[PDB]
Amino acid sequence: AGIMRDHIINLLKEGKRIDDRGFEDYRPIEIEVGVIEKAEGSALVKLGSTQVLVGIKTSLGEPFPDTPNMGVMTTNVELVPLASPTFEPGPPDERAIELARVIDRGIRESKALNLEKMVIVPGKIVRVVFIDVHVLDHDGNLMDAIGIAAIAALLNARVPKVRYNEETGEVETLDETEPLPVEKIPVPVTFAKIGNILVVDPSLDEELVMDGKITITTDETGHISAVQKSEGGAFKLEEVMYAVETAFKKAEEIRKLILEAVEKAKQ
Amino acid sequence: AGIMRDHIINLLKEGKRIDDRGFEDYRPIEIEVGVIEKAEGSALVKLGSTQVLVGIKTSLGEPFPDTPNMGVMTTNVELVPLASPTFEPGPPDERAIELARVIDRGIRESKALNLEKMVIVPGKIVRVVFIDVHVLDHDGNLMDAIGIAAIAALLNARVPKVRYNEETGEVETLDETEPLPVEKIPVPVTFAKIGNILVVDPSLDEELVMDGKITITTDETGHISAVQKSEGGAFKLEEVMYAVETAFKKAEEIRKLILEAVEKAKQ
Amino acid sequence: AGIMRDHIINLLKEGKRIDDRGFEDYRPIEIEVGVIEKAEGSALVKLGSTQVLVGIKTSLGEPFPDTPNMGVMTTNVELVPLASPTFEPGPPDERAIELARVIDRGIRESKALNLEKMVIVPGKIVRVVFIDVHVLDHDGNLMDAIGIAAIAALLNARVPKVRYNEETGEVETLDETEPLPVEKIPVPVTFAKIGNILVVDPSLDEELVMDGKITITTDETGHISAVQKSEGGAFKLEEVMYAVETAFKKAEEIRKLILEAVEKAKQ
Amino acid sequence: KLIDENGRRIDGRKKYELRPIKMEVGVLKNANGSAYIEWGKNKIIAAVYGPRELHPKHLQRPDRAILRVRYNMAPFSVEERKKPGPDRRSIEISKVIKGALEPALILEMFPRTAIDVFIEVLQADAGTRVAGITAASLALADAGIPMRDLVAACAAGKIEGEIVLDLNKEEDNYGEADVPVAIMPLKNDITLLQMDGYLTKDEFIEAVKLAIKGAKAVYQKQREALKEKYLKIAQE
Amino acid sequence: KLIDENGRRIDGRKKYELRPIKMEVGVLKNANGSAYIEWGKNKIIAAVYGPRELHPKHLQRPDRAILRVRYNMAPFSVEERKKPGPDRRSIEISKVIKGALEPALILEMFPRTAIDVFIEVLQADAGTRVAGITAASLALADAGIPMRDLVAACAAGKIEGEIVLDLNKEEDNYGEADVPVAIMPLKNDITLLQMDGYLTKDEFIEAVKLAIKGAKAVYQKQREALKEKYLKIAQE
Amino acid sequence: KLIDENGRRIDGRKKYELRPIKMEVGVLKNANGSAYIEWGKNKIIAAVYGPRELHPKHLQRPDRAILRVRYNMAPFSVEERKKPGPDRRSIEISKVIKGALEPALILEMFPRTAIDVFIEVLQADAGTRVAGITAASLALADAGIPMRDLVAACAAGKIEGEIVLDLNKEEDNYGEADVPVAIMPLKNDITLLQMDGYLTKDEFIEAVKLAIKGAKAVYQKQREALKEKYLKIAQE
Ligand SMILES: Nc1ccn([C@@H]2O[C@H](COP(=O)(O)OP(=O)(O)O)[C@@H](O)[C@H]2O)c(=O)n1
Ligand SMILES: Nc1ccn([C@@H]2O[C@H](COP(=O)(O)OP(=O)(O)O)[C@@H](O)[C@H]2O)c(=O)n1
Ligand SMILES: Nc1ccn([C@@H]2O[C@H](COP(=O)(O)OP(=O)(O)O)[C@@H](O)[C@H]2O)c(=O)n1
Repeated sequence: AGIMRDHIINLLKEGKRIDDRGFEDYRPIEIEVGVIEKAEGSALVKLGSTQVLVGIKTSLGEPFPDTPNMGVMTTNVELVPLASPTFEPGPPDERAIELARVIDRGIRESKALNLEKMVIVPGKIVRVVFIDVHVLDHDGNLMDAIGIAAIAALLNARVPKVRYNEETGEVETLDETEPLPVEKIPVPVTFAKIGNILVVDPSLDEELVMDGKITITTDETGHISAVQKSEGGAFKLEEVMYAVETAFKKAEEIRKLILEAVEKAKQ
Repeated sequence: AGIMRDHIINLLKEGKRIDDRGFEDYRPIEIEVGVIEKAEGSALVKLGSTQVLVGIKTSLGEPFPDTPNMGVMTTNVELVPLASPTFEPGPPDERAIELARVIDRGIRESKALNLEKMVIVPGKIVRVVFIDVHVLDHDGNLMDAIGIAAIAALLNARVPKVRYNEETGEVETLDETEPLPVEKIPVPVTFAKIGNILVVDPSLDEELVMDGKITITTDETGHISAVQKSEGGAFKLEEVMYAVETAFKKAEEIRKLILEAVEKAKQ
Repeated sequence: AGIMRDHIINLLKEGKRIDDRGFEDYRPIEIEVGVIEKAEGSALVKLGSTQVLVGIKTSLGEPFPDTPNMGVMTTNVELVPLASPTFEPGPPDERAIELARVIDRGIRESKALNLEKMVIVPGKIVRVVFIDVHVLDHDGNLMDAIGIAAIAALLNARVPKVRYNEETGEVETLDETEPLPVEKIPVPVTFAKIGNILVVDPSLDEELVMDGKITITTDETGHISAVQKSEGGAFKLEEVMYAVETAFKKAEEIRKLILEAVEKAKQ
Repeated sequence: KLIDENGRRIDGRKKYELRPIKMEVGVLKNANGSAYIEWGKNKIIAAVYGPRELHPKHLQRPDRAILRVRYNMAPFSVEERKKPGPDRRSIEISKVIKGALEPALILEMFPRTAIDVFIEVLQADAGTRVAGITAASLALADAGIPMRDLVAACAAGKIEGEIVLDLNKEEDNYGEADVPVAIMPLKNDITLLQMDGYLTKDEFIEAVKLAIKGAKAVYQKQREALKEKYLKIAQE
Repeated sequence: KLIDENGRRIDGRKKYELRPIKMEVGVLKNANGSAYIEWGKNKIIAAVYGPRELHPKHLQRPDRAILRVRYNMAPFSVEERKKPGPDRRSIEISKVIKGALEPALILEMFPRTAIDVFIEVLQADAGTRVAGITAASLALADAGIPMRDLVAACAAGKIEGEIVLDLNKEEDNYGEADVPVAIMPLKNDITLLQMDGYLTKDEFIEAVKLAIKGAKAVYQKQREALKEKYLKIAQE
Repeated sequence: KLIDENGRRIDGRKKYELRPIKMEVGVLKNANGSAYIEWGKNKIIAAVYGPRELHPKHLQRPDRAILRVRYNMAPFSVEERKKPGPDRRSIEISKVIKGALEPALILEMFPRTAIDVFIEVLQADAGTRVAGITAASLALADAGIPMRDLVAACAAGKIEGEIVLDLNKEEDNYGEADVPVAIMPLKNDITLLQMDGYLTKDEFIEAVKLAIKGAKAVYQKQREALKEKYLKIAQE
């Protein structure tokens, strides 16, 4: 390490990355949905050797008093100690917290999970959705691994049909399952700045040497539902511009892999 | 210490233990019930210099939604820092947690506290029983000290008579007290393996040198309601067999001391 | 430091204190009420360079089952890490806890905030008052800084008029605000014992060298609502007597500053 | 209605009477020093360790031991089962017991060490912090830690406008003031003084003096618990 | 009604049958050793680090490594979403998996270090602690840590008065006994033995023997997972 | 309905207007550096310590100081009293303020130390993280810590489809995007960039540029707060 910073910068100057990826290349992606069969939905995403399982468990609960009109979505990233020697047991650390929040915002702010279609009895009984992200192996670009697995798990989710029996006031969970109201497919795309070069999908080795990171989360609509510059470093306005644009293209490429994984699982 | 391992093994080979106990001998036992007079029940047990107070406090609460038909029993071991220089302040550590759970299972799984006789209004109002185990002085074989004091405290318990006033819907706690529905007297018996010899009721000195430990919890019925091999080491199947059997005999001997302490306290 | 103990004792023997205060002198006091305009009440108190903000936020809640007849008052001191290099992030430490409790008792036990006049629907809906004390800069005699700011913040408080609509059963928070029922103005006065001399309003420098501390909290009525000897050291009965008396006089002097700050803020 | 009358109290005692106090020293094998105290319906155990290796090694004072006190009530000690763990109350009581024991200890005698004091309230009926201090002292003496004096403690209080000694839970709960005092008696040095409630100066001072007469009694009991121990050792 | 019949079980297996067990070794880049196990509806991942620099430096044993085990269920592993974090259950299971792995490890080989074992239950259907141990072993072997033996584990249990092998969640939940056993098979050394439920001596011993026949099978699978790995390395 | 109109905003400002910003440097005795900032209804205090001895001694970087940032809101800072302590929000804001201050600091200047930055929001009305950063910078300059530049920050946002500068709580709460930006102005280096909400590329870039014009203004105020300080010192 730190010996490694030098190799990586030097390689960068020659258009090269340590694994012969181009600056706009993701590592090989594997998305596999419905792998936790007892969950309502799930997704194993591999970004290279980076692995994250996301699990959708849903229950019925009260909405928040502020929003009697919306269901609940709550996103947690466990950075499990097994995943990295830098992951220690305990309450989420700030890495985990910032990853959870950025992915949530991505999904939340694109109305990707339409919470308004998750109401059963307004003000009283909503669908409560838990996105629990189990990071299995941290080898870089966990932000993208997780947002990809979160959204793919949501698309994969099949939750029990609920109906309010207007005549008893009883709420009946039924054996028939339905999709969640997933209406957009936000994908974070994340760049590491190393010197004056942004490189998509930084591996661990590049994260160790990077100056800063920026994540742009975009949906099919041409909208950005989250941006997060994370870590230190600085970006020029026009690096942001580049990143926003590149992100949009990388997103569309991933989005296809997500949809293909989601559809494969109904096979 | 560790000098001490050698002395203890060597003594063991000569049929001897450091305090001239036989391998199947408990240290002197003192059981004293009703010592915390403000509790519903209590028991000070001494296994030699090992001391544990257990206190039964009961209240009325909701049963768990799963079991509208049963009262609540909850078992906590405090390994109070005063009890041992190895006891540190904080949330239960794993020693405390494993002791609580093993004693609880002992009692719970023998239906020793019959939870079904602790219902007041089914699904709504049950007797909630707190077994709080205050370890006062750790000098070995806390498992047995605690299970003995737990069950003896339960037998000693006298909880307020409750009646549902079928006509108001009010629940009346009355000044008359009654026993808990204690229907069995599970007693853990615990063995330390030191080399190839199991020795009942290991003292601290023997715990420091032991290879492993096994606890067999049995009631009057000839049933085992818990087994816990704890710590490291290994047992041969036929050491388990021996232990299960010896446990049953040691149990019956303790059981008598428990019942005699329980009856003394009504004197 | 510790070099400093010697200077301070020696100065004390010459009737002097490091900042030419007399033994019965407070440092300059600044009280400024209503500085957090979104709070119901607030007070910035400076005792010299010691600074504490107290904020009164009120809501409506259930009273405690024990006291259906009283509103709620809860006092928390945050010893924010910015305030002192001895303040570390986390749950209140014992300094914070003892300061909170002593100030609360001061206020609570003088019925300074009359909780019985904070009931809206008896047993069901009371005014819940949060005294949140944000210590900004610890330069000595935080006890007095805080009790002064707490009581001044309470006097400054203007809470929403609530009325039970006897005809719907609805509780209406209204745009009109009213005072809290603040009926007394407890002021802690605190002394450090350094050798055989008690010195009011110890600065940090004197706290570092002091033997013990004693706080007497008194109201306009000639009553003491709290005494707390804190830290180590010992007092002679007649040092207590002196302190109780001096406290009463120091209190009346502060009380005036508090009332003048409270009245200024309505200007 | 009516903690005094006539003029006896709820348990039938006079207003300057103490509850039955028992005290035993050296009740625990693991502790370096221990004491048990039954004070009325209080049952409280104090243990001391050691002076001992202080960890973490940054806590150490280079010229003296540090005193650490932990006061804790068992879940079964009170009428309404106290969830296990620390609460603001116990944390303040711990801070205030420490500040009571500290002056009695010659801390510079054992630099870089901690003297750890545990107080366990096994059953509580008001007066635990003073019963606790009273046992901590014995447990300290029991630990062979040199002390300038025992610290003795006792609370006085107001019930029905009347200053009484040594509140029980009823009196503390329904009374007008709780005034625990810990003193080192020989030099008359008050090492704990707290007032909860509402008193005039004269009522506060009289309660402080009453609690000190109470703590002086407790002290004799304390010496008599050491005597009793320093007689058991007289073997053979 | 009716976990046995006739005489098959809910999933159609006989009473001495194991659920479909898959095991893969070396599934994680970061861990020094890893194994994945699908045992029925269980999906459990074990990782090992290292032997590694132990911190804090006071935890270190001077003559041996320490084993640390953390067993944890993902929130989505169970039917009712488990809030993230430790609970009494997982903490006891961690203590009891440690005490199962420990004897198999030659700990004195790496003084002053920790061998950190993580077990993650990604989906659970009874038998996670034994599936977990079974994977921890592989992950340990995977880490190149010398072992006296694999530890293999399997639970036996009682359902409908009948001793069965290898409970599923239904059987464990609604059965009369859960008897997990971990053994190191070569020397027949039981390193985990737990009984939850209510059995006679004869029913307990028979369940202990049954679970050991079960764990011996698991063991062959374990060796066959190492074989498979020690054949992938055979490249080129 | 209706955060814009016509074409003024709720508080009557135009859409490229800043709220009244006051800033004072050196407001705290204990901190090595401090700043207070009133930005609209925000009242935020930043303190710095030191560079200081880092503990624990394993946290230390051998070639540089570490930056630690804690952002915290007082319980009375918000409309609905925030329970004291850390929450996910404040923890992310802390991470993101650190990552904003860091590049401005010449950290290698003080190896093995921590530079501890505290941001206390005493009252909040949107824009605390950027007001906070803006004060942290001043508090850093106040601490005499060499910096490559002040970091200035300001949020831009969308309300009613319209890109505005410097959201108040209403606008942030009921708006369509919050875009805080922190830049070091001299070199135009964006050290914080966040977007919460939903924008097109063009709306995002325009908000990023707007927030930077906003942060450049804030910066002048920042220099003018240092000037003011570096004039008070001009005594005698
Ligand atoms: N959580 C609490 C606090 C006090 N109490 C009771 O009230 C008594 C007096 O409380 P206190 O705060 O005056 O403490 P002490 O008087 O015990 O030192 C305690 O001894 C307890 O009997 C209780 O039962 N539960
Ligand atoms: N919190 C829990 C505990 C157990 N269980 C289920 O019940 C099974 C048996 O629990 P157990 O305590 O006997 O542990 P194992 O049998 O998994 O080792 C677990 O595998 C879970 O499937 C659960 O869903 N949630
Ligand atoms: N717990 C919270 C979070 C936000 N807020 C309000 O909403 C504003 C915007 O929140 P934010 O997450 O966008 O943070 P800032 O804009 O303050 O940096 C805050 O300044 C607060 O005024 C609050 O009152 N309570």
